[PDB]
Amino acid sequence: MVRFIRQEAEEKANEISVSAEEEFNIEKLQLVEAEKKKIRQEYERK
Amino acid sequence: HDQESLRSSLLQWCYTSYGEVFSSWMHFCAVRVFAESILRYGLPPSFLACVLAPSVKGEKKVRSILEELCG
Amino acid sequence: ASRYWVVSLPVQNSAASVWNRLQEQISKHSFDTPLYRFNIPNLRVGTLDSLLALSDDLVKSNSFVESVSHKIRRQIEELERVSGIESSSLSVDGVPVDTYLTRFVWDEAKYPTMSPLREIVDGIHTLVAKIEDDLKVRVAEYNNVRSQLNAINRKQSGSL
Amino acid sequence: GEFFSSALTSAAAQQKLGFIAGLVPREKSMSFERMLFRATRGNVFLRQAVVDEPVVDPVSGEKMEKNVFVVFYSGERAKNKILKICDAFGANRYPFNEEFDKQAQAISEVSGRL
Amino acid sequence: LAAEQEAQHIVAAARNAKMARLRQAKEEAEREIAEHRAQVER
Repeated sequence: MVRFIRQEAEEKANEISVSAEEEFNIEKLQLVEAEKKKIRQEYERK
Repeated sequence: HDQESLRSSLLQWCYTSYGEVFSSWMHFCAVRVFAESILRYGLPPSFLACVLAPSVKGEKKVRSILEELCG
Repeated sequence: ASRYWVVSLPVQNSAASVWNRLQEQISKHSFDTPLYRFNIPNLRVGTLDSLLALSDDLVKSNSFVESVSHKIRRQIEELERVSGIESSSLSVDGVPVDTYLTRFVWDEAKYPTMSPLREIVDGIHTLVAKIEDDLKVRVAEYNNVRSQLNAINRKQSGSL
Repeated sequence: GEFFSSALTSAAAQQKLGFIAGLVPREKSMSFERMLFRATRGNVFLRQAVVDEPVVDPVSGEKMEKNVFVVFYSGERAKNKILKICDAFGANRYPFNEEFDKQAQAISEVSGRL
Repeated sequence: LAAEQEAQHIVAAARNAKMARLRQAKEEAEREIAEHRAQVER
C-alpha cells in the first residue's frame, strides 16, 4: 500500500534527478564547445 | 463476382484483421489483469485470476470460493 | 461474438486451493471449469494516481474492445463468406483460445512496450483502434462492392 | 478534529495523500465500503461519526442523521471520485484544518457564529 | 504516516541536491575549458 507508493515516489525522484544530471552534463559539453570556439576566435585575432 | 471475391478475399483480410483484434483483446485482458492487481492489491503487477467462458454453475462455484474478496 | 468474461483476482487473492494453484491442480478441475491463466507482469507499475488514471481509462479500453468485437462479429459474419477464419486462424497473440486465455504473453513488445504500462496501455489501445479502423475500411469496401452488386442485372430479363 | 487523532492513528496503523474531510451520513456506511472500491482500494483509512446529534444541513436548519467524517484520499486522481462520493453523501460537509487544535478552534468559531 | 514521510523532505532533499550535480558539471566544464585555454596559449 503506502510502501509501494514510497518506492514509486523515490524511483520517480531518482530518475528525474539522473535525467537532470545528464542534461546538465550535455549543457556543460555545449558550454565548453562555445568556450573553445570563442578561445579559437580570440587566438585568431591575436 | 468482384463483390463475392471481396467477401471472400478482401473479407479474408478482414477476418485476418479480426484475428489481430482478438490478439489486441488478449493484450487488453493481460493489461486488465495488472489493473485489477493494482486495484485490489499492491502496485506491482501480480495476478492470480483466470480468464475463460465457463457455465453458470462453474462461475457460481468460483464466486463461492472467492467470496473472501466479493464485490 | 462473446464479450469479456475474465475473472478479477490479484495474486494475493487466488480462489484456488493454493496461491499458485490457480494455473493448475485447482478445484476447478472437479467442476470442469475451463479457467486457466499464466503470469506475465510488466517491467514496472505506476503510482497510486497513475493506477487510478489507468482504472479510469480501463472503461474506455473496454468500450473500444467491445466495439472491435462487435465489428468483427458483424462485418465478417454478415458477408456469409468471411467467417472462415477459425479460432486457430484467428489465434489471439499467436495462440488459440485454448492457449491464448491460458497465458498473458500478449504483453510482449508488440502492442505494449514491455515497460511501465501507464502509457503503454494507451499505445496498445491506439494500435487496436488502428486495427479496428482497418477493419472498418474493409467493411466499407465490402459495402461499396455490394453497391456494385445488385447491378443492372437486377432489372427485368428483357421484353419488359 | 476528532479524526485528527483517530483517522491519523488509523492511517499510521494502515501505512502523499489527499484530505477527504467533509461528511458522510449514518446511512453512508455501505457507500463508504461497498462503493468507491476502485478509488479507496482498501488502503485508505477513515474516521466517521454515527450522527450522535442531528446536524443541520448546510442550507437548512431542519437537520438529519448527517454524520460528519474525515478520510484520506489516494491521490488527486482518486480524490476526484472521492469528492463525487462525498457530494453523493450530502451531509453537513466542510473542510477543516489538519491540526487538531486548529480544527477545534474553527469548529468553535463556526458554532459561535451559528 | 509512512506515505507522508515518503512524500516528505526525503525526496525534496535529493531534488535540491541535484544542484550539487549541476555545480559539479559546471566545475568540470570550467576545468576542461581552462585546460584547453592553457594548451592553446602554450
